[PDB]
Amino acid sequence: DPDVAELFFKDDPEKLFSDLREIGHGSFGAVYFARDVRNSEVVAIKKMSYSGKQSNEKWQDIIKEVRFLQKLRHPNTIQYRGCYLREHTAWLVMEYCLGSASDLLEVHKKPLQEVEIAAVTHGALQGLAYLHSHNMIHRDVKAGNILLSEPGLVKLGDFGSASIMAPANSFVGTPYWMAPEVILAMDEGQYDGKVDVWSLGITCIELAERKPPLFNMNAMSALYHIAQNESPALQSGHWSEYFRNFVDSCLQKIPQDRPTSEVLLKHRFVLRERPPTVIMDLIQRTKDAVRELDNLQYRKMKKILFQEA
Repeated sequence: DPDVAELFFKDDPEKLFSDLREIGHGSFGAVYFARDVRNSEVVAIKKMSYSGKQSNEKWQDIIKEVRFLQKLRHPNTIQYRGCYLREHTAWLVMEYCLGSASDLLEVHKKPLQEVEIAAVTHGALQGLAYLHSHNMIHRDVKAGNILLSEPGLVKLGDFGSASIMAPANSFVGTPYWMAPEVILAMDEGQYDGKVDVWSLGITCIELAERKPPLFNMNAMSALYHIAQNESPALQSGHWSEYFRNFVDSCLQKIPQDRPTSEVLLKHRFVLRERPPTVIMDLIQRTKDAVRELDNLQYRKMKKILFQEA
């Protein structure tokens, strides 16, 4: 318990939080919307069992993650609110969002508007320039790990694969979005946070085209490809040159040619002016459409309306 001492609140989560509903999961275990009893606020809770069979890898992960989460302070990363412990489950509480930019593309079955890709990209990029300014790497940027919360703010989530020190060398991320240099590092190599720049690139395509390139190949093949092959780009002709240059910039296959996140922050793509309501407007079409969905009880996507139930 030295770390339990150092890192957790001592209250019992089962008395603080109620009306848990699962909203996502993964290797760790599930993520839930919940109501904080003390103030009637909604939260997100990521439960991580360390009972499993082998608690060891599991617990270690938990603590590593808490230590990392304790360190963030920026409006474009998901806010961490502390963690609790009962009966071999650590609970990690966080702010709550409507949903991910993926949920956006699953609900409309349509890539977003270019303006909305810009607002989204722009916010994730602030988030990334922040981590990078602290020598952190996310390592798993994708539409899925990009959350929107009203008023209308874009935030990076899932730091499960994150690294506390650039340059790093380990083999993580999700295959289709991985950068060439993360793949090469299987073999004996290293990478910046420019790897998040690459993944942001794929994320742009994914926001523009609903799927990243290579989505239609198994992962090992996609890996051999991303690496050994030439680098993709947006496929339509119809997107501004601004957007198009952004992506080709993020997608420099050679790191020294890839601009840092700090640099992209000033790119014309992300600076061209836009309505201030974009995100909050996006969000609104997004609930309208989920409500205009048939048999709302048999909806994957009903997640988006939880706060109202």
